[PDB]
Amino acid sequence: ELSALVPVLFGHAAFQQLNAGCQLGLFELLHERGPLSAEEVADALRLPRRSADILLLGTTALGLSTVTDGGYRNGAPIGAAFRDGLWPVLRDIVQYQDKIAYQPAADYVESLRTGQNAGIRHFPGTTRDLYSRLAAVPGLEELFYRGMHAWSQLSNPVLLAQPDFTRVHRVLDVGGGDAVNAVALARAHPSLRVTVLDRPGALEVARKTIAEAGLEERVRTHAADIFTDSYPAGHDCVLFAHQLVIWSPEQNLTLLRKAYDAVEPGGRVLVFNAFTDDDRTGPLYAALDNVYFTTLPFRHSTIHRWADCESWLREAGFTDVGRTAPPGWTPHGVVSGSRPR
Amino acid sequence: ELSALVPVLFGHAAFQQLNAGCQLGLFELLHERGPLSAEEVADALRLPRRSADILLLGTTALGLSTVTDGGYRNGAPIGAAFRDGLWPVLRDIVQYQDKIAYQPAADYVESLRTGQNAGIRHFPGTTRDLYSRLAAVPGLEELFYRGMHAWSQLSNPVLLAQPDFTRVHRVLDVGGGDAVNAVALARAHPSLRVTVLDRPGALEVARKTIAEAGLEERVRTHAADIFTDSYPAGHDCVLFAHQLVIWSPEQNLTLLRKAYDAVEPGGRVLVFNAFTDDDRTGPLYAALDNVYFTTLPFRHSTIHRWADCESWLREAGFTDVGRTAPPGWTPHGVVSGSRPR
Repeated sequence: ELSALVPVLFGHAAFQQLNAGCQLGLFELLHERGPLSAEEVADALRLPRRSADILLLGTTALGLSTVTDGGYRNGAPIGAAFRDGLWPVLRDIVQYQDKIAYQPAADYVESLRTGQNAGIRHFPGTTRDLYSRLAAVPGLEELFYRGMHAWSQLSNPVLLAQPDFTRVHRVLDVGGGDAVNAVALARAHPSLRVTVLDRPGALEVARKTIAEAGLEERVRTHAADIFTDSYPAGHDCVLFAHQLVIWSPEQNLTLLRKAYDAVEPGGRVLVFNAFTDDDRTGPLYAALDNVYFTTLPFRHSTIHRWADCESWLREAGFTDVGRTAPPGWTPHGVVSGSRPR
Repeated sequence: ELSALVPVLFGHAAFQQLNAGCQLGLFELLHERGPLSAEEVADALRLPRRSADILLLGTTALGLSTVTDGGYRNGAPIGAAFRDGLWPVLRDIVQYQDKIAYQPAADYVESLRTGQNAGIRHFPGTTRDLYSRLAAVPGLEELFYRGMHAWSQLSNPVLLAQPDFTRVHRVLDVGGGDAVNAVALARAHPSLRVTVLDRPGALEVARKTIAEAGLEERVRTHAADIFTDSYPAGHDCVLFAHQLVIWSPEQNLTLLRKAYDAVEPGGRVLVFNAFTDDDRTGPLYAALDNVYFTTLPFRHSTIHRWADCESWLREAGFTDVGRTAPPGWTPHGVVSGSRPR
C-alpha cells in the first residue's frame, strides 16, 4: 500500500534520528556499554527521559538500534560499522550531511529548474566555488575536508581490490592529486610503481604524502595539465580515479584517447568512480547523493552509467571492455579496457 | 550489511525527491499522461534534460515512479494515492513538510537536550505558540491550516470505521472543536446523535460546520471546559479524538474518570489517536513524526503506547478494555472500554 511512502515522506526525520544518535553519542555509548536500559541511556547522555524515549523509538524503528527485554543494543548496520573500523568515517560523513548538505537540499527544486546550484544561497560570497563560500563560515572549511576524506575512505577499498593491480607494472594516475590513492595502491601492491600525473599545485601536496610514506622510490610525480599536455610513455596501465565525472562526454573521449596513445600496447585503462545502473533505476545511494551535487557545487558532477563509460572506452579504441561491479553498499566500481598489441 | 544505512544517511534527500516531484508536477503529469519518456517529461516540466534525468533517477530508485522501456509511470504508492482520491491530501502534507517542518528538524538534537522546541528559532516572535510565530511569515498561516486539515483527512477514516458507532446512540465528543469529526460521524451513521463538548470559542466554528451540513438536528454543542466543568449526562458513548496526547498521565485519568461518571452504565469510551507500539519498536510513521512534535510546537504532544492507554481506562474503572488496530499505513487506532451496569 502507501506504507512505502513513510520513509520518504518523513525521510528528513529519518536522517535526524541518525544525526542525533551521533551528536549525542548514543551509538558509541551502546557500543562500549553493551545493553543499556532506556533509563541508563537517558542518564549517560544527560537527556530528559522523554527525550531519550523519543530518540530511542526513532533509532529503533529505523533499525539503527534494537531493543530486547528493556535493553538497547546497536542494530546490525551500526554494529557492523564499528566492527569494520568504519565508525569514525560514518560519524564524520553524518556530520557532513548535518552541517553542509541538509539545509541547502531544500533548494533542490530550484536547482533542477535553473540547472545551477541554488543551495549556495545559504553561503553568501562573491567567489565561484564551494570551499571559498564554505570557508567564510567558521568551522566549515575544516569539516568540509574532513568529510571529503571520510567519503573517500569509504570507497577506496573497492579501488585497491581491483584485480588488475596484480598484473600491471607501471600505473599512470591521471589527476592523482594528493597521491593518497597512489600511496595506498603502492602499499597494497609492493612491486607496483605509480606516477601521479597532475597540476604542479597539487603535486606539492603529493610529494608530502609520498614522503611521509617513504615511497619516494616507487611513487613519482609528473607535472602536467591532463588536457593540453601529453602523457608520459612507458606506462602499463592508466587510471582515472574520480576523473570522468566532471567532464563532458566529448571531453572524456579526449582524455581516454590520451590514455590510449600513452599506455603500452596490451595495457589497461581503469575508470574508477561511482556508477548509475544502466537501467537508471538505481542504485539508491547514487540517486539520493545527487541532491548534494545538484544543490551545492558550482561545477556539475555527473554519475554516468556503466554502459556510457564502456562506450567511451570502445570509441577510444580499447578492447576487452567490461565492468567490475563488486559488493557492497556504495555504488563505486571499475570500468576497464585494454589497448591491443 | 550497511545497505540499510542508505535511506537514512540520505533520508533528507529521499524526502527531497518526493518534494520535487510534487512542486514540479511530475506525479500529476505521469498520472494524466500515462507513460512518458524522460525527454517528454523534461519537456512538459520545462526542465533541463540533466535535471529531469536526475529527478527521475531519484524518484525511480525510491519506487515513487517506475521505468519500463524508456517510459515512466507513477509507482505503486503514488498510483494508489491517486486511485483512492488522496493526492491533494498527500500533496498538501508534502508541502507542509517542505515549508514548515524541514528546516526546523535540524534542531532536533538541541530540542531533545533542552526538552523544549529548539526549532522555533526559525520563526522569531515574542508569543508562545506555533501559529502566531508562523503567522509572522506571509503564506505560512494559510499553509499551516491546510496541512493540518490534510493530516486529519488522512486519519479520519479509521475513526469512522470503528464498529462501536453502529451500536451506540448518543455520543459525547470531548474537545470536539470544529465538529468536523462529529459531522462526518453523523453522516456515516444517520441514527446517531452527537454532542460537541468544547470551549465557547471553538463552538462558534462548530455551529457553522454543523449548519453548512444542515445537521443542527442531530449534532448539538455544549459549552464547557473539559477539566473544570462537568459533563452532560444521558450520553451512551464518550469520545476523545486526539485529546489524550497533550496531557499528563494524571490529567488523562481526570478526563477519563469524568467520562466514566458522565457516560451511562453499559456505555463506551473510545480513545482515538496515534499509538506507539507496546514494545516501542515502532511504528515508523509515529517514530519519525516525533521530530516535528519535538522541534516546533511549544506544547509537548505525546504518543502513548496502546498499553498505556488501556491501563488508564482500567484505572478509571472501565471494563472490557482492549484495542482496535486496523490497517493500514497510519499509526491511528482506537482504545476502548465500557462502564458496567
